[PDB]
Amino acid sequence: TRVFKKSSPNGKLTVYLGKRDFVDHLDKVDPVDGVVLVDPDYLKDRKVFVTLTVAFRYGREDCDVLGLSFRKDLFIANYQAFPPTPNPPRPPTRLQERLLRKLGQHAHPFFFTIPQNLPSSVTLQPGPEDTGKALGVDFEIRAFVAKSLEEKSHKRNSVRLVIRKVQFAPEKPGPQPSAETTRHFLMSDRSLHLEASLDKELYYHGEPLNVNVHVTNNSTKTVKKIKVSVRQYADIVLFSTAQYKVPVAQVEQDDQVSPSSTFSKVYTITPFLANNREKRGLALDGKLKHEDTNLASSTIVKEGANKEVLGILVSYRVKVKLVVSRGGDVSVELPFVLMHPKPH
Amino acid sequence: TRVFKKSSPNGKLTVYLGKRDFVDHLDKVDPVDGVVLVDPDYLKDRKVFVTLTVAFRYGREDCDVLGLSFRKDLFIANYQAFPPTPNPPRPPTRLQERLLRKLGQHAHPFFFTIPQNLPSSVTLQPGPEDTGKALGVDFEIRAFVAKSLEEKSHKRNSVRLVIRKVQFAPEKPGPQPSAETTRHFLMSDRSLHLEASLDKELYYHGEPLNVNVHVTNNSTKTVKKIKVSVRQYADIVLFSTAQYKVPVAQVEQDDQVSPSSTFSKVYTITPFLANNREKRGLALDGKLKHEDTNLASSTIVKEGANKEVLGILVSYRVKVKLVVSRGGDVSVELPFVLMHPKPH
Amino acid sequence: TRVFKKSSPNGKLTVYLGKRDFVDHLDKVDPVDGVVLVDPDYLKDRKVFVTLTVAFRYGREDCDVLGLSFRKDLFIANYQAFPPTPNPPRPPTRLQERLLRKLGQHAHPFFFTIPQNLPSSVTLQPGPEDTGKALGVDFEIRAFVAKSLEEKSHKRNSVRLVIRKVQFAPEKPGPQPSAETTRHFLMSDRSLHLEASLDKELYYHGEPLNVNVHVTNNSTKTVKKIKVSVRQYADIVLFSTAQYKVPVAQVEQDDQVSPSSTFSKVYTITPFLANNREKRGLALDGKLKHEDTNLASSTIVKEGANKEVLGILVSYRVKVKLVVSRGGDVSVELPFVLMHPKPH
Amino acid sequence: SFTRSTVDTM
Amino acid sequence: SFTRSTVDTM
Amino acid sequence: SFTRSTVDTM
Repeated sequence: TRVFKKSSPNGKLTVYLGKRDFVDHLDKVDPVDGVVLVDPDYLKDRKVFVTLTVAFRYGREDCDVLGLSFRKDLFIANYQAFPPTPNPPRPPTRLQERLLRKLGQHAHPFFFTIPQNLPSSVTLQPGPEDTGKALGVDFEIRAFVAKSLEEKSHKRNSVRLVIRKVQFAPEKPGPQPSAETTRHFLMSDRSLHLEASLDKELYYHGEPLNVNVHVTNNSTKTVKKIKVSVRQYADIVLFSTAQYKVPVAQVEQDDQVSPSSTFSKVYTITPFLANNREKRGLALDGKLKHEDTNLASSTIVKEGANKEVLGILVSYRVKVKLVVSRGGDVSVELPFVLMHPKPH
Repeated sequence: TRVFKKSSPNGKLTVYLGKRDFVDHLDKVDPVDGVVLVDPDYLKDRKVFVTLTVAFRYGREDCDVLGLSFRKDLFIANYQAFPPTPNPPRPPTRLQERLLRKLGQHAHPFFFTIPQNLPSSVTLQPGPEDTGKALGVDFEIRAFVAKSLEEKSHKRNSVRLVIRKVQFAPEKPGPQPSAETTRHFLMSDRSLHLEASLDKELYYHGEPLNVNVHVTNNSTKTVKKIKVSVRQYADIVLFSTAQYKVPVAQVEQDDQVSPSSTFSKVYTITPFLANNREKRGLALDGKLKHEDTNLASSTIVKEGANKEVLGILVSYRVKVKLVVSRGGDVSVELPFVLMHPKPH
Repeated sequence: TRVFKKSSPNGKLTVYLGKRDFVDHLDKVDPVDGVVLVDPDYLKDRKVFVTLTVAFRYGREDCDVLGLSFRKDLFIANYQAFPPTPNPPRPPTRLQERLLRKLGQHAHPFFFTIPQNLPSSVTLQPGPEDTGKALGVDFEIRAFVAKSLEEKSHKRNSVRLVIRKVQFAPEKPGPQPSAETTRHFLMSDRSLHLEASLDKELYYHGEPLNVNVHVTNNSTKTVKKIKVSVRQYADIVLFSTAQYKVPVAQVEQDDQVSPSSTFSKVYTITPFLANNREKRGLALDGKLKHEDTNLASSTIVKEGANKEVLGILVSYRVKVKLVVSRGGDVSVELPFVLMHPKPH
Repeated sequence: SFTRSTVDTM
Repeated sequence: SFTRSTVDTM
Repeated sequence: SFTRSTVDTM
């Protein structure tokens, strides 16, 4: 029943939004619908428009003394709020009708559709060495009044508000993730067998990862140490292909694997943000203004492979490293997903 | 009067230019006209062409041991100097006719038109930490002789000269610039009224800015200090939107504004280059080779809003900051222009 | 002779290549031909494709913890290995027929053509301050099996191998390279004559450069010192024009040239990589994995001037500097080529 | 300033 | 792994 | 070298 609203600094132009967050069901997205409230006597000759834009923004917005974002406009949409447009698309919405009931004549609804080929709201962790905020893709709604679309923007006229787009976990479990690797010697037939498995393929933040690793060291070398870690992969694509990978959680056990022996164990690794408050380049979930959040939720690609290289893509993997004596170190990897469940 | 000229290092190819600077009247620009002087017996099989180009150049040209400019060619034009071309466009000019009288048969005139959607000649201030010159948009005329347009350039054949394009102040004054801002408390009805005004909207370099500020502090907090400054904004657009803003002049007064009191005063602020000889990122007017100049003149956009994002755009603003006790600091902003008047 | 081969990590998919290096004769290039060996029972529903790609790669590939290459795909080609394609282009090759004889039914040949407008395999020298490998253009052959071209790549399925493309010296000598420069005084008719010449225009690595320099100092100033050096020019063009020039060899002689005297001498300068193991930005010939090589061979452009700006272009020049007293220093430049001869 | 909720009525 | 040469036959 | 002015005549 409650309804958010934002107003112009002059107090004359006000916009109402019923929701702050939107979700996608891998086939459709919740439409962005709202109503702008304004008395036409203030303008009496201008026209009101509301614009949807998504940009690759860097830095902060509080008049920092530094070169600001490389403002790449990934996608921009415009709608004519005033003068009134025809009925589509397609009808007015229920909440817009209720708000028009609440206000009356000066209520003007608008409709928008979000294309399916858009990235998710993510924000990179700013570094203490740097200043202000950091780079990150964000959504933004902008409403303004002017006689022309190309008229100069005014602080008193234009109003800026920030919205978010997030995904939620599907209810269908996937195949069981497992991996194996057998490495022999240079000449002798003796080999080194290792197998890694996980309880599930989809987990939840704060839930420990019970990795099941089995080592069949039917060889002559002795494994000195064992290292288990999870790696975060962040694909950066604006006009070139890039990927910045940073370790997030590492666990080491002082276990010796004797030659011609089989050793299997289950280890616990937990990703958390407390220990990485200073690590630059970390990817985090989209924030409102500056509020803290958890780690960046693993966004899942749609069924269509297409391109979808229009922003930041994130994925997680787990690697286990065996410290074999006199070289011969062998490591195995396993991809997995980790992102929020569906609320009610 | 006098006529400038430049010659090839071999001394055989010489070009004559009647002007070194050109101006735009917001609707038309002075055409670039000149005559190339050369005896055809030297070439006897090649062809002579003269080219106009504008580039986003960085660094210096004296064989510095470093990666040179990111040579982006904003716009390039070519004309066939030899063999002779038809009469257009449209007739020969008066000065070209006089020079043809002076020289005779071996005088070949050329004509050029500068499109209206071009930036102004500006140059960023080089930093002492860096080496050589700095980035900056520049104009350049290039004349060379070759059998083909794509033939390899030769130092002896090609000749390079630098020209400048500058604007001048219109004689029509604009609206009076003024600003106001009223901020209340969180709960109490008491507010803070401040108003800023300037004598004019267009000034001249070296002329003091008599900012008129009035403060109506009918509140309970006490304003500790007052800060008045002018900010320089430089828009950098090559393929992404950027803006590097650096303060240029700051003045502070140790004045206390008592609660429930009205205080108005006029303060003097003067922008000058003497105190900022080391500040990197400062924008300066286009130089010939290395000569010093004043601050970058504020270039005014044409009546058409179009795009004009093909280089560097500069503007100036003034901000006054009030240091309010226990937070609640409020600052006011105001834009203004500052660039050279029209000579005779 | 022998035939190279590479196999998938699973050991089921194997590809055979008869050559590792290819050459261009300024009019045609040796076609890339090979045969893929695989039993269809392993896949039984998928399709096999082999792809040729050239990329501007930076850094290393051994899972380094840093942002990897700016993966710009200069040119990509794809061929349908399985299901079998028609006969072209145009017939099967001789070596492919021999390998099909050797293996039998499960041998599937493929054909490729390299366009003439491609750069040469070069690699920049990594810096000790940096980590891993450095930037460089490389060739790569990729074979994989999938139901669709856009299917997700698999480590077990896809196989990656590296090939090289190099040029060889033409047998036709060019014009004799020579240079001269005469500089007079500001007012007096006395001048300074200097002439530089080389034995040939094309040399071989490790062969000394016998530069012949003659100085006619019929002037009043005294030349303090003489400096002779060779400069390496590396053109970097991806979307902007760039050129990173670094000196490679320098020789200085403490010789004084008296006024009104003529002095001619021949000096020896030798470019070598031993003394520049730490100089960052040096260009080197394409390596296989990490093996050392000589300096970057000077690649010669084809007869057609076209554009060819799709990578790294390299050239060499020689400069001799005269240290003239009380200023007036004059230097001469001369271009030359230096790259490997044709083997047998 | 900031954002705020408000009444819906009916 | 690495590369390797092999037979040719005939 | 550098630039220079010259004669115009007539």
